[PDB]
Formats: sequence, structure tokens, C-alpha cells
Amino acid sequence: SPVLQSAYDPSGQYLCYVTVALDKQRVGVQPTQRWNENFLYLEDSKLKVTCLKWVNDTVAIILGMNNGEIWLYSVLANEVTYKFTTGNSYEIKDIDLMGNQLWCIDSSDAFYQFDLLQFKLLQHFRINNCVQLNKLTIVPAGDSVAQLLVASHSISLIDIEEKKVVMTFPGHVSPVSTLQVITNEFFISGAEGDRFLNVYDIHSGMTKCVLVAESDIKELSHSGQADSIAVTTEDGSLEIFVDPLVSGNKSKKSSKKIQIVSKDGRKVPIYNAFINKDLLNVSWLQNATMPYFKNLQWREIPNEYTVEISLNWNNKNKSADRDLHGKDLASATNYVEGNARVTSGDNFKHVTGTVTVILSQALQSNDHSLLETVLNNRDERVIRDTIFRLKPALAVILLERLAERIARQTHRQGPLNVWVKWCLIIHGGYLVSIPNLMSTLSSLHSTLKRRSDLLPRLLALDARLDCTINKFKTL
Amino acid sequence: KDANASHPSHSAIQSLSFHPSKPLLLTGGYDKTLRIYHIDGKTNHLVTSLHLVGSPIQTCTFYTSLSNQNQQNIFTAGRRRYMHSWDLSQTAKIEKFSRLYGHESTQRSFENFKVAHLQNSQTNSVHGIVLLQGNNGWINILHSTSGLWLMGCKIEGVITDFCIDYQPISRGKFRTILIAVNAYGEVWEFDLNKNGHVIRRWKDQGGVGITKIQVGGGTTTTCPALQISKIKQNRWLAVGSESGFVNLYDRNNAMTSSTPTPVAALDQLTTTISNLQFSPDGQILCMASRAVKDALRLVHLPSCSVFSNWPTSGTPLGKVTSVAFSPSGGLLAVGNEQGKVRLWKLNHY
Amino acid sequence: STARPRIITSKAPLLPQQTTPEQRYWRQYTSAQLVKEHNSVTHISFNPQHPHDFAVTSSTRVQIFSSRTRQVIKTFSRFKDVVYSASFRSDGKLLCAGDATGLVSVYDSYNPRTILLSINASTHPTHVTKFHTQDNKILATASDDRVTRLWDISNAYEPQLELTGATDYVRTLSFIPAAPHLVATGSYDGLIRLYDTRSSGSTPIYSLNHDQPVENVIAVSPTQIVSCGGNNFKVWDLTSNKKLYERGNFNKAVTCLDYVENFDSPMQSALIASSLDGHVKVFDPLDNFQVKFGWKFSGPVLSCAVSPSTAQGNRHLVAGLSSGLLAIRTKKKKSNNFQRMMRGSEYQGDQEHIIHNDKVRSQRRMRAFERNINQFKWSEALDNAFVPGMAKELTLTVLQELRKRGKVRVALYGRDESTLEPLLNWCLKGIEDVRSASIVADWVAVVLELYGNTLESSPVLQELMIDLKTKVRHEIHKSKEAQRIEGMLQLLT
RNA sequence: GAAGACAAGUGCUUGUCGUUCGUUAAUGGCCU
Repeated sequence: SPVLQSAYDPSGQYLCYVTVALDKQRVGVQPTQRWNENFLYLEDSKLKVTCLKWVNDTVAIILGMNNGEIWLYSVLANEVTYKFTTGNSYEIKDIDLMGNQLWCIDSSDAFYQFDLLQFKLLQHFRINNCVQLNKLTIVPAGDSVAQLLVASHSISLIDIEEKKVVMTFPGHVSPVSTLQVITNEFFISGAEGDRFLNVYDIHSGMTKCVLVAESDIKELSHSGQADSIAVTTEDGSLEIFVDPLVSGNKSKKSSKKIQIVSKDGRKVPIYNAFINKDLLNVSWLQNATMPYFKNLQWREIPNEYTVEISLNWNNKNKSADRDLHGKDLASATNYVEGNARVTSGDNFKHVTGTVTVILSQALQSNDHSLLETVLNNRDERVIRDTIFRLKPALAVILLERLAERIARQTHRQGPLNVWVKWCLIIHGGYLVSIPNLMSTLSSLHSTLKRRSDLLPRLLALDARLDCTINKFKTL
Repeated sequence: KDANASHPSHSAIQSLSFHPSKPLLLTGGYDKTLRIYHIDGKTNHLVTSLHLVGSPIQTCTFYTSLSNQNQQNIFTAGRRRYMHSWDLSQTAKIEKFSRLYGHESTQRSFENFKVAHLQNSQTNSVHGIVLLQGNNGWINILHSTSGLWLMGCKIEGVITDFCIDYQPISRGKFRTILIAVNAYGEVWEFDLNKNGHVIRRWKDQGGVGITKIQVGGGTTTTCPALQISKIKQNRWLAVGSESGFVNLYDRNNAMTSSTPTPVAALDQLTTTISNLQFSPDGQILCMASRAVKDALRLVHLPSCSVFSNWPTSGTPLGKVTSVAFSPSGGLLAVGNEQGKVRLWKLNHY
Repeated sequence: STARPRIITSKAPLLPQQTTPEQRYWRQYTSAQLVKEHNSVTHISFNPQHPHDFAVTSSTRVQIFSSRTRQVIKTFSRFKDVVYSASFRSDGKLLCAGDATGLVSVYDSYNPRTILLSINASTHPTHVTKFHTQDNKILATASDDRVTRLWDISNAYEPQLELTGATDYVRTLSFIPAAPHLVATGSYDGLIRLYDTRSSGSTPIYSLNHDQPVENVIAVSPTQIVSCGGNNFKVWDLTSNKKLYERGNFNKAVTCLDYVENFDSPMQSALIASSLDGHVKVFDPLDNFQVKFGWKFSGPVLSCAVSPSTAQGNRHLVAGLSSGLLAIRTKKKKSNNFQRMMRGSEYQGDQEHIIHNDKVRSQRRMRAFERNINQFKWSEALDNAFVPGMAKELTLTVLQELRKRGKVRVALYGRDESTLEPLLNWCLKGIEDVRSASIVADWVAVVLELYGNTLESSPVLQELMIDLKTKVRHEIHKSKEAQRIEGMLQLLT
């Protein structure tokens, strides 16, 4: 994970998260409800942030870290206000602030107490029987600071006033990662790389119950009334147990599960969830460092849930200027005729040695390779005698075939004009009887009307031809 | 950990760049991809990965304006007639610089570009410029955002490289000097602050086939400053050959002698020089060749001595095609023909 | 900005009988080679499984051809009398051969040497021997003995079902792809029998009352069959037992008939038929079996066949004529360091986040006249149009567009006496058509009104204008005749 | 159709408007 440590404020409005930036750590605060560009860089490439906490008089976060000092950094102005200096030079494993009494752990087990109002160190103070200590929380017994908990691979409650350990607890085989008090009598404890959480009693010493996850445990947050514990696992998911203190009996599994899976099918890791009164704030990394958030009511959500978000996995880059393909949208789309059918306004559509028998055979069948052989003759008396002994039903077919040849071949308007003339004369009586003449002779009527409207244009060319012809015939 | 280990490329990495303020490595190659990674210490990740269609990427550098400090354009080009400019949700604003406003006869290819800044000197309106190689001698200078052809200088012979040197004259005012080279070594120094002219021409002692010039030690086109106050004159000038030699010139006597003697002629690379890059402090010059495996040589400056313990016979380099420094962290991102940008850290910085 | 529109090619209103898309597909069947044969070829049957072969029958010799080489692969010359039919099975392995001596022989494809089976039918000649389509183990043969027989090839000595009840000379039978129990049987007196082999099989379920003799029956559909008989051909709905269409568009009796469905064509399926007039006419059942295209050969055609739907290569039309001719009409169809150099040229963005394609799509190349019009060299554009090898459609396009956008006077201001001669040589050949003469009228009248002074001295253009005068006498008189026949249609309406 | 204003004659005559009223032809062509 690119984010090393992230801590929520109380009541859930911002988080301060630390990250690597060209091997120089930087801390930034992001709102979680609703971009940002304000960070604090660490000026040395060795010193690294180890532990983090908020302060509830501008809002300030606490940076106890590797170099030995504890930084107090105001969120609103990117400036550290004060640095609390540990007398030795050791990293600070954990911090806590309740009241004005900040408490921290040295790497060499030395407790320290710091005052906010006086900016002073109260008591450098060591103990026995705890050779390693890495996590501390204090109890909210009142306004007092007494009986802080401290733990590393075993848990010990230690009273400040008598400077002694009160009661130990059987800890975990790994070092403890999460150690938070929840109510006044139970505190959660979780190791590193362990899928187990225990609510140990602060007075009985016996564990009330144990909370198991599905995977190893990284981050934890809890509601103030101990009804919900929201634990973020390491692999990236979120489990929420409802009423952990209610009465398997000894081990309680995950009540509800929340994962975040992107729309393309890829999985998205989860870090640092937050819970409140009916409010959950799951956090994840949209880009490599930029954190994205989502508020969601978690009681109506079923026992398994996948929040789906929109990563630009294979997104085509639409542009405001560009259309779907190259051009602009203020570019006027030019007219293209393309494959458009072009018609006319007259084209109706469903609105003595003769050759008669070889023409009637060539019209009953659609044998155009033989109709032309019949039509090669130009002896006009034969043309009269063929239409005389022609079937009147086949004459309508003859007019359609003659019309297609005079339309296609404009040079064939010579001989075929006497063929259509002789046919309309002989079978004129039958042609009145058939009513849909615009349907039948549509090819004939369209060819004739198109060849007849040319005439004023051809006459205009001819007399203008004859002006220049008579100009040079005279001289 | 290598920066390409989060998501591998598919072609040879052809150019790298680091963001002048942000942690951001931009990788581009013949994959037609601009893969912007984040640079952690342990876990690098993709910030974004823009794939142009049909447009190979040979050079890709970031650019931040001096005055605005908020534009953060990404310029990429290739063996085409266009240069894709990427600005800095869901979509991406990518305009193409496919318009030579005066003449397309010279630069029919955009693949050799370097982005610098320039001052108007009538007003103090600093703005970016892009400089492009051309047909024979033509280095053409265009406006970075408006796209207008600003000016154009022609050298004799064949261009092989060009670099840009700055010179702060007075308070908040600096003159940009373009240093361009012939194949022979006829290094020209144009003054882009005023109109197209020459400050000086001279001769590199040697360098029969020259590949690269990098002017470093201060503000350069690869690792610039962020404001007019921090713009500093470069202190050294490196002239790289094709026979492996690199001739260094200190600017304190190269601007005066007018036929300057090289300080030292480094010889430890054999094949043709593909990259000369100076550290932003100016103390490590990285010469890289691309015709053989393990062709990286770092030289201590000003001792002009190659480091003995770096690199060894067990370092992963491959055919080194593009090297990148870091402006703050002292990091060194080195490409290869396998498309695995491998990342090192100089621990003194 | 705006992309420049292309100069659109001009178009008149369309003439009747234009080229249909179904005509444009079928006229690709070109390169009609002709192979001489020793007798009247009667049957052509393709290969159903891998259609790269078709079998053509002849006098005592069925020879297998190729779809690739269109040549004789093999010959089958083991026959006493003339072989009548030769149908492949649906597996494509085993082909029949009905012989006129009485007994049929079926053997493996691509192997004349191994006569696999020789079933002895009745002593009458067997005209058609067809294999089952859905089934792959039962042979159905007819004879002049007026009985059809269904032989399982396991028992090639006794007929499994002696299908009787025929009237006279069953010469073509077919199966139906839906029901395997139903066998269509066509006699030679009409009476298209439909037989059932699941029953006793000695009497048809029903018959189709074709009057004239039927020569071919083909299942055009699971519920429709088509009957090739006499001067016309009729289709029948099987379940309704009723004829549906009847197309009398043949001069003589249709003899052979073939059908193909779902082959790559602008229509879904095509039904072809040989007409015994040299004509093979295609029909489609979606267009009510109307005629779409007809090839014409020299002699009458006795056998017609097309390649099946799944040829995946050059498709063939094989038509066999009476004069021993096989007409085949066919529709045809660096260094390894340099690959490691530039590896991302075949990537195309399969896993990257944002894809941005901005390459403008290349157009058709711009012609010579379109370049000059865009560069506004109008005087050079008009001379660029009249290159003699260029089509007459686009010469009208330049004349129209230069008239519309510019003027005809601007293209004629710089003309010389010799430069007008390419212009006047085209209007001699363009005045006859109605399509151009409305544009020829303007483009000649500009010459007559402006260059009427240089006609007085130059005799070369004087001959051109005289020849234009003698051609406009024919054009006007043709249009005067056209108005007379226009005056006819008001008399008879 | 009228007025207000400038050129060619050795002081007025010779035309036209970035003026009002009344009235039915500068070698100059269209990206990537």
C-alpha cells in the first residue's frame, strides 16, 4: 500500500495520511465527505513518521516519529507550531493525547508526559518487566489520566500514580497492532498479521469474547457506544460486527462484509474505515496517492456487499471540442448524397413473312438475347404485319421492353420509335380497356416525358447556333 | 523496486521525465503509451496510463510554467507531424500541435523536441517554448500554448542535438541561450531572448560524429527551477560523440576562450552516446549508451573520474535507452529495451 | 474549421431496368469455360460435406471435377450401359451411380479402383439414385419399373421397403429435411407422390395434382417443396397440401432444378432451374419465386447445379447441355533485432487506462479536376476534365459543378482556338443524351456568344459547329417524335 | 431630382461623394 499511516479525526470529517514522495515523506489532510494540494514535506530523507493522532484553538495533529521529537502541526496553516523533544534520540512507537497530557513510548520503554499549555516535559519515567513496549492507550475514567494501558506482545495495565503494573493479560504471539479502549470495562487488542481480536476486561482480566475476521487485521475503528466495530483487513475489505458484547458464543465472526470492486472486474484495496451512528466512511486510493471516500448507511446493507465505483479502466477519451470522430460540433456537417436513389416526378410504380411467334416466344419468356434478333429488322411493312398477328396481352409486355431499350440506348430512338408507334395503333382498342395505364406503361411515359422537356433548351441552342452559322456563311 | 513492476510496458522505453515538484515519473516508448507512475520507495503504482492510437512516443517531457505554477503540461511527440500536448476526473484534454504556422518544409518529424522557457523582454511575461529539429539545420521554436511559430534558427551541416542554457541578467529577468551542434562540432550559441541571432560559434576539440549535448549544473530543460528567482546559469557543458567519448567544458572558460580546451575527455564508454544527463546539483554526469548491455557510466564532478564501485557486473541495465534523475530525491530511473524502468537512489543526496 | 466537402458525382433520375443488387452478385459468375463431352450430360451433383468437388455424368463415365482447378480429377469407367445419376452422400464419402443396364453401383469418392458396392435392382434401367440427406446409411433408387426402392447398404441384396404405387416412370425423387419418414417421389405423368416409409409404404399419403409430367422435385423448405415439371414450375405447401405459387416464365419444359440456402448473397436463398432453352433462371422464395437473373447458353440445358452454401472458396455454377458441353461459370475470390527494436507497434491499447484516437480517417484520393477546382484553377480544370480516357459521367460532373460554383465564362476567358477543340469534340458526343443536354445547352451557348468572332477566320471550328448543327437536327426531331408518342398516351388513356 | 464640398483654364468655367431633402478592374483565392 502506498499510504503508510492514516488516522481519522474524531467525529469523522478529515484524515491525515502520510506517504512517500521521492523518498521524502509528506503529510496531507483531506476532507472525507464533500481536490487538495497542501502538504507538509519532511526536510530530511531519513526521518519517518511512526505514529499519528489528532487534537480536539486551531485543529492540530500530532507527529511522534523517528528523529526523536514530537511535532505539533496545525492543519489550517501548513506550519509546525511546536516540537516536543524527547531527551534521548529514539523513535516514538505510539502517542496518545487526552486532556493536555500527551503520552508517548520511547523505543527503550521510557514513558514521557508532555503538557500542551506549558510546552514542557513532565516526567521521563521507566518501569520494569516490559523489555519492549510499542502501543499505548489510556482509559477515559474521567478527567484523570491514571492507569494507562501499554502493550507489546503482551498487555499490561500500568497505574501512573503508584508507578506500577496493576494487572497483566495473556497477549498474542505477534506484536500488538491495534489497542483501543471501547467502553469503560473492555478494550480491544489485535496483533500484527493475526485474524483475531479480543475484548479483554480491564477489571476481571478474563476475555469477554474473541472476534475473528476472515483475513489478517490492519486497521480498526469503533463506535462510541460499543455497538459496532469496523475493522479493515490487510488484503482490502471491511467487516463490521454488530453488538460485539452481546451473548459461536466465544468467537464471533463477521456480521456484515463490505468490499469495493471496480466496474471492470478488478479489485480495489480498502484502508482506514470509519464508523459512527449509522454512518460508515470507507476510504480507498483512486489514483496512486489521492484518497477517495464514500458515505453509506450500513444497517440496510445486506450481509454481503460490493460497492462498485468507476475507474477509467478502458475509457475512451471523449472531448468537449471534438465530436465522436475528429470533427468539431461547430463544424457544419456537409451534405453527402452517398447511395441515395434519385428518381423523377413522373416515374410511376404500382400507382407476308412475319416474326410474330418468335417475338411472342421472346416475350412470354424473358429472353432478351433473342428479342434483339427479332428487333434487327427495319422493313416497315413487316413491322405492320407483326403487330397485326400479335397477342394483345403480349403487346403490353412489348411496350415495357421497348421502353427499357429506348431509355438505355438513346441512339436507338430511330428504329424503335416506329415499333412503339405501330403497336399503339393496332392494339389501341385493347389499351383503353386496361385501366391502370400509368402502372403498365410507366417506363414508356417516363422515357417520353423526359425526352420531350428538352425541346425548348435544344431549340435555344439551335437558333443561337444558326446565328453564328449564318454569320460565317455570309462572309 | 522498479517503477515498471506495478504494470509492465510492451515496447522499449524511449524517454523518461520526472515532475519538477511532484513525485511523478512519465514513461513513454513505441508502445504509444504515456504511463505516469508514482515514485514511492517500496511500492510504485500507476497514476494514469494514457494510450494514444497510432502515435509512437520517442520523447516525452513534463513542463511547468514559471509564473503560473499550475499549468503542468505534458508534451509528447514522435515520428509523426504532430506533437500531443496533455494538460493537468475522467476524460483527458489532449491537443495536437499539427500546425507549422509558417513552413512545414523543414520539420517533417517532431521526434526531437526539448521544452524550455523564454522571456518576452518587452514585458516580463515568461512563457514556455518548444524547440524542434528540422530538415538540415533548422531548429524551429514554437510557442508552448498558443502554438504560433515564434522564431527559427538554421545551423550549417546536420543538426544532431540541441540544449538550452540560461543566463540571469538582472532582478527577475533572464536571457535564454540555445546551444546547438553540427556533426563536426561547430557549436552555435543563439540568443532566443531577443530576435534570431548568434552570440558565439566555436569548435569542440574532436567529436567527428556527435550525438548529444547536455548543458547542466544549474537549470536545464530536463530539471528546471520553479520560478524566475531560482533560475541559475548552468556551469558545465558536455559534448557527446558517437565513438564513445564525452568532452566536458566548464562554462567559466568556455564562454571566454572562443575555441575552448576540454577539461577532460572521458573514454570509458565505447559505443554511441544515447543520453547525457547532469544531476540537478551538478555533481554527477550520467553518460549512457544504447548499443550494448551495461552501458551506463557515472562520473564524479569536478574530478572527471568514473566511479569504480558503480556500476558492477551484476547490475541490471540492459540496453540503456533513457535515464532520468530526480529533482529532489537524488533518484535515478534507468530504462531498457525490455521496458523495465529500474530505479536507484544516490544516498548522499 | 470545417472539412471540405467532396465534389459529389452528378446523377440523373434513374432509367428503368437498373442493375439490382441481386443482379450484381450473380453476374460475377464469369469466365465461362466449355468442356466437350461425348454425350448429353444429364446430372450434376456437388459434394455436400466439403464442396470443393462436383460430379458430372456422361456416356458410361462419371468424372469428378474440382472447385479449385476446374479440371478433371478422376474418371469412373466401370460401366456397361450409360450411367444416369450420380449423387454424393451427405457425409461426402460414397457416391451412387445409377446404370441403364439395371443394377446400381455405389463406391467411395476419389477412388475409381475400389468398387465398394453393386446393388442389383430390377432389370429396368435406374434413372435416379439418391442418398438420404439426414440419414447416412440408406439409398433410395427409382427405375423404369415404376417402383422406388429403399436399400440399407448393410443389406445390399434385398430392398428394405419396396415403395410402390407409382403410375409411370419415376425419374426424380427427393427427401424432406424435417421428417426422415417422408419421401417425395415424382413420376412422369404429374401426380407428385408423397410417401411414408415409417408406415407399410405401398401407397402415398397424398399426391400433388400436377397435370404435365414432373422432371424434378426439390425440398426448398421443411414445409415447402418445389416441382420442376412441364412449361412452368410450381411450389407446394406440404402441411396445407396446396400449391402456393406458379411461375410460367419458360419457352420450353424445365428439366433440372437445384436449390441453395443461406449462402453468402444479398438474398437469403436462391432457387435455380434449367429451362431446356439454354436458360438457367434463378428465383428466390422470399420474393415470391420471381425471376432475378438468367444466363443463356447455346444448346438446351438438361442439368443445372450450383455449389452448396459452405464452399468457403470460389463458388461455381455448373450447367450441362444436350450437345455434350459442360459450361462452368465461377465466382472467384524484418530482422529479429528489428522486432525487439520496435515492439509496441502491434499493441493498440488493450490494458491502458485512457485511449485517445485522433487520427483523421483517410478519404478516397482526389481526382485531377477536384484538385484544380479546390485550388480554383478553373480554366485548367475544364481542360483537365476532357481527357479522352475518362468516363462520360464525371465529365458532366465537372461541367455541372463549374457552372454552379464558378461561371462558364471564367473557364472560357483564356481559351485559344486549339483549346476549344477538346470541348466541342465532347458536346458532339454528348448532345444526344437527355442526361447531359441541359448542361450542353449552356456550355455551347457561352462559346457561341463569346468566341463567335474567331469562327469567322478559323475553319477548323467551322466544321465542328456544322457537325453540331447536323446532330442537333437529329436530336430535336427525336424529341419532336418523343412528343408525338407523348401525345399517344393521352389518346388511349 | 435638387442643393454642400474638390480637380483641368492665366479670377470663373471643367467631375465626383464616409453630405441632406424629395421620389417609383492595387498579380490579389480557402490549412495541417
